[PDB]
Amino acid sequence: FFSGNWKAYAQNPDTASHIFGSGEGSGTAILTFLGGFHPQTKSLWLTDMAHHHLAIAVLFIVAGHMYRTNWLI
Amino acid sequence: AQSKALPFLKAPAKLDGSLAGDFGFDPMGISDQVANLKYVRAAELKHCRVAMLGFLGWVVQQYVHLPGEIYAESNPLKALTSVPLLSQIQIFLFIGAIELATLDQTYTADKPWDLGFDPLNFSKGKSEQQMKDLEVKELKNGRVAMIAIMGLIAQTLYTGVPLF
Amino acid sequence: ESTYWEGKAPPSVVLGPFLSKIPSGVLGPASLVALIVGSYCTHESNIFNTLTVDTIYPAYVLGSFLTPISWGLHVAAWIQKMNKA
Amino acid sequence: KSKAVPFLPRPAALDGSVVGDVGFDPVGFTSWLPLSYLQEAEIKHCRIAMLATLGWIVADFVHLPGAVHEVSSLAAHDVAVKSGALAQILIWTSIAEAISVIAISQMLEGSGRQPGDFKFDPLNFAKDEKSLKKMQLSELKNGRLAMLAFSGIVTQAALTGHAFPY
Ligand code: CLA
Ligand SMILES: C/C(C=C=C1C(C)(C)C[C@H](O)C[C@@]1(C)O)=C/C=C/C(C)=C/C=C/C=C(C)/C=C/C=C(/C=C/[C@@]12O[C@]1(C)C[C@@H](O)CC2(C)C)CO
Ligand SMILES: CC(/C=C/C=C(C)/C=C/[C@@]12O[C@]1(C)C[C@@H](O)CC2(C)C)=C\C=C\C=C(C)\C=C\C=C(C)\C=C\[C@@]12O[C@]1(C)C[C@@H](O)CC2(C)C
Repeated sequence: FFSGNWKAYAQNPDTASHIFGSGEGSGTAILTFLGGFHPQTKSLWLTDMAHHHLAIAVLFIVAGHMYRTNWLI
Repeated sequence: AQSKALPFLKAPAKLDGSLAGDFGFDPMGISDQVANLKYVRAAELKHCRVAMLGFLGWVVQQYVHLPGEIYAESNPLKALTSVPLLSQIQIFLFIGAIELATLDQTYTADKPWDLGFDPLNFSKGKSEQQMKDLEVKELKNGRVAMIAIMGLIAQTLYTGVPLF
Repeated sequence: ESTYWEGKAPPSVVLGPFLSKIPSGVLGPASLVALIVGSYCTHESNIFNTLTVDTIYPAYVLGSFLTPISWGLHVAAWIQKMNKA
Repeated sequence: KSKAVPFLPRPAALDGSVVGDVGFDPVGFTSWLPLSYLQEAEIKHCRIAMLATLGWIVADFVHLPGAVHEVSSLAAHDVAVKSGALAQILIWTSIAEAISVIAISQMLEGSGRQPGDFKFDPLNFAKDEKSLKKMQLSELKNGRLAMLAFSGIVTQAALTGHAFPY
């Protein structure tokens, strides 16, 4: 994150044989684009939703500086 | 200009004169929202006193322990879990008993930090200048302790060494 | 003040006290340059070369952000030009 | 009309300032921004560049009170962000700059704070206004020279690998 090598958080995502709640077939990534659903739970990837909320957080924090307050801008 | 702590900024309107320890330190202008400085000073002084006691307890627990085994933990954060819940609930109940009357007191009084606590009468006979000097001493020591107790907690949570 | 307007163009005060003083001959070419740069950055990050995890290029991203911006710069350029600036 | 550029006219916003006003603004940036904000930015750049030039030069010559400090001020950045020193300097710099927002916002709004003024003269090197103006001009000239010098130092020390000559 500090080094800017943000791709490292997307390397080695959860495989297609991952059993939810267990380490079998898991990965190490935390923020990924995968799209679709988990092959086992038939639901969105947890790494997809974490990345989604991080992007939403950055966007809303940026957008929260729009209106004027005690600092002239 | 008017801040002594930040000699370049001008202090906010509510930071002036009285309420000892007033060094013009409010860059964010938090005092501009509070109706008065009574409640924030009460909170600051409560934090100062609790932090002084916390630092003293940190050091003493580092060096001195009660005869019992349950109080033999040297790490204060580990002692937070090793000590039986009975002792901690007794401490919490004592604090809450002290806190409810002062809860009635703080939100309305002119000097919410003045709890009338002076068993040794260290303030009887002292002049106004001496009393203000004592208040300044208390506030300084409390702010330094707050910084210190937070540093001790952080270094224990980050390295496991409770002291030095 | 009084950002309300009814003439041909709004007063320069609507641009803020940073764009209110830029000559239109500066904003115009700057807006065109920003639009071209942003379009090229967008077409280089995507379209011409497909995006990949290993190829994000903050320059192209930051660049692409100049396309939305460009819109604002040339709007301000027109406002300045119509206000004799 | 300009003192620095005889061809181009004198900038409209530059009439007199003890910061070294020689009327050098060919692109008219002083018309864009308030002059005070630009002066604060220039003084900040001056001080940062002077500190950085001195630090680069010194740290390449005598800087090793340990093991991790055995670098050549070109690989020093990565080594010492791994060590954790740059993190602490960044924390304190961020605190100072966050305070500086209010200082910049208290000016440009009223008050009386001159650009770049932090009331930091513990040794009282400046006594009166004349000394203050003379040393403000001296500080800004030294800071501009240090900006250019540090630019040269980094560009040369990245175009090759060497010592003080670079
Ligand atoms: C519980 C903490 C606490 C509280 C409630 C106060 C409250 C007050 N302080 Mg104070 N102070 C504190 C801690 C605190 N202080 C510490 C630790 C220091 C030492 C640096 C000081 C140093 C100080 C000076 C020098 C002065 C004051 C003054 C004041 C008064 C006016 C400012 C105000 O309204 O801010 C209210 C403050 C809060 C509501 C706290 C908000 C919490 C912020 C967001 C802190 C965020 C964390 C922080 C950035 C980092 C902490 C982590 C770690 C590094 C410590 C007010 C009674 C001024 C005074 O006397 O006026 C009468 C004054 O001149 N304070
Ligand atoms: C203990 C230690 C290290 C070590 C040791 C041992 C125990 C000693 C020995 C062992 O053998 C090894 C080891 C590792 O353990 C000590 C570390 C060194 C320290 C403690 C020195 C810190 C350096 C300070 C710097 C480099 C700060 C730079 C200043 C800036 C200012 C920025 C400004 O922009 C701001 C924000 C406002 C502007 O207006 C103007 C200015 C002021 C210019 C950054 O630009
Ligand atoms: C306890 C204290 C004061 C206690 C006073 C009390 C109870 C007085 C009570 C009374 O007067 C009243 C109220 C009313 C009177 O009628 C009755 C009595 C009863 C007489 C002040 C402490 C004040 C404590 C202070 C100021 C502490 C500062 C601590 C620092 C700087 C520590 C730094 C470090 O801990 C770090 C940060 C990291 C470590 O690794 C390294 C080091 C260096 C050890």
